[PDB]
Amino acid sequence: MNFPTIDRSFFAGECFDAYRVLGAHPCRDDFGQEGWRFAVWAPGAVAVEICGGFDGWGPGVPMQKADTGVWSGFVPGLAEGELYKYRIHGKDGSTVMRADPYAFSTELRPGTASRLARMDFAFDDSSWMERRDKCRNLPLNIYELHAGSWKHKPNAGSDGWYNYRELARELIPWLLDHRFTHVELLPLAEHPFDGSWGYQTTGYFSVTSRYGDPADFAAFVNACHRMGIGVIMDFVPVHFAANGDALANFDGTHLYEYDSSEWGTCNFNYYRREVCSFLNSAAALWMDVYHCDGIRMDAISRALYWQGDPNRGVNEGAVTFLRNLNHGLNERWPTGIYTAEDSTNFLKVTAPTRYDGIGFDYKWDMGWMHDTLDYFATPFGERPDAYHKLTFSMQYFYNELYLLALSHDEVVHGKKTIIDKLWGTYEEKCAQLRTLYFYMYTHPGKKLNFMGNELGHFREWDEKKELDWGLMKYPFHDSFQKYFAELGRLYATEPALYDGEYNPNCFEWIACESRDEGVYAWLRKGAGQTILCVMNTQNTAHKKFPLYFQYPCAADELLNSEAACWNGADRSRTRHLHTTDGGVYGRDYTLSVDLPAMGSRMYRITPEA
Repeated sequence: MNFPTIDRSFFAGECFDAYRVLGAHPCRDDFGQEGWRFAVWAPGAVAVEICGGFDGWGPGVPMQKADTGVWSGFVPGLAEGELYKYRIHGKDGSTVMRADPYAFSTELRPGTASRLARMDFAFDDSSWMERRDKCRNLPLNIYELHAGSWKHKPNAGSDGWYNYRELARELIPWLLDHRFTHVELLPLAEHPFDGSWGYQTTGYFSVTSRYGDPADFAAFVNACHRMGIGVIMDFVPVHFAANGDALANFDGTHLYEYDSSEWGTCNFNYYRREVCSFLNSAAALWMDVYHCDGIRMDAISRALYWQGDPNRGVNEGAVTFLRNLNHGLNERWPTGIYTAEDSTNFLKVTAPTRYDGIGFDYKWDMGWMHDTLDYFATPFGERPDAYHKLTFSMQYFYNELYLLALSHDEVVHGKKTIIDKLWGTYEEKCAQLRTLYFYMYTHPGKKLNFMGNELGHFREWDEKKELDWGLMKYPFHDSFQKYFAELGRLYATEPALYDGEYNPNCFEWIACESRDEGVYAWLRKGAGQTILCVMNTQNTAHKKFPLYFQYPCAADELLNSEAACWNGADRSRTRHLHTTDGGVYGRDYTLSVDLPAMGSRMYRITPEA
């Protein structure tokens, strides 16, 4: 066997395809005998054996160590799906049997044995790829989903899980109906504990066997693309699960982790070049092998800053790693979408690396999420003083390419679901929920929502359960999901809303000082078209609320969040309005609008020439 040697870029932290050499791969030896070759980076190990069923889990096959610290070996005759592990004899005298860190397939948890798998999948999505776009000036309406707890098989937890293929068949119609453009999957890298949701990773290259085999996931992505839906993979580059037989103490030294923090994890050492290559290659896997359309990176602030705190200092190794990661991802897949968040606002997350940014495409607007939910949690009587809690977001909005996210992290651990966070009666919570999402879809910036948000779910998310689909037997919830679909439709089809979101010239306040009434109004002006958006956050109606315009115009209603069809309380009939002459200085025209309690309205504006 002439074993392939990994590119020198690996040791430079610049390798994005390390999994083409490392791991287990089909090949022929020098005598033309079919088998599998194995390669594992373990520079401090004194010995490594390939172990598996082939010799009844005995001594296995000794690997040979290159002066690079990469061990290689070959086993003839093995079939796809056969189990293997590495027995690692560590620098410290330890002996540990481990999953291949570059496993492509792993037995169903709790087992960690690696499985021989081919990684050459059939796709027919080349035209999808040619059309692909970061969506700066297109709708980006992301459905965040955990693959094990969206919908379960009829009857049945586990085994009652759909296979990836079956999941695609069930999910795609729901996405299309609600005009979600992309699904963002919680991490599918292999992980031992269902309740980590994928955020405590052991198998970075091993798409989780919970929902089937590698080809099954590839088929899921292929199916999405056929129907015009993108797939974003959640990724965990800050830390890994601390299991003693996974990545920690890998070669009997602190290899992947620092020589010297979140519970049950270890932090990756970005000053270790081969660790950078590992992570580069783990992100790239999703784009390359599985044809994903983007990467969302979890908890990046914990990497950017020592101990996650800018006051403790910037981790320049982390910054350089992330810059290089985004650079290489863009070099290979420029129309992929790469996102993160950083609520510290210390570094420029979405600015180009050239201008000292980190080079992400979008940043979740954590401030928008917190401030908006704080506001709608406030008793009506206290809202006048808290009025500018909502206007504040547009003061900083253009500082980053912000994405408005209501994610899985906000509907767990006693924090309450979105609707349950809101102040008031059942009916008032329901009315405000309609207005909240009106605001979400008509505030500039791309969108992300965790599964259940569109149902007006009351029960917090539990990965052991599916969504409460039975909620749609109730008028509120059924009408709410239709309302959510209508927001998606307007967002996807109206240039005023999706085009020029990041252009300050496309946003204009109309009413932003109406503290007593709790009324906010603004124009969205994408592509030279105009939509007026107006929301009432008080629990009383406003009659003929005046909105001052610089020009005379007609207004045709596109949406009324309190309409009967959304289970709302308004039964008004008038949809076509026009300004009257006279307003205020500089704005000599008034558009008078009736606002139902807690209600929002959207109008197409046609200037009178």
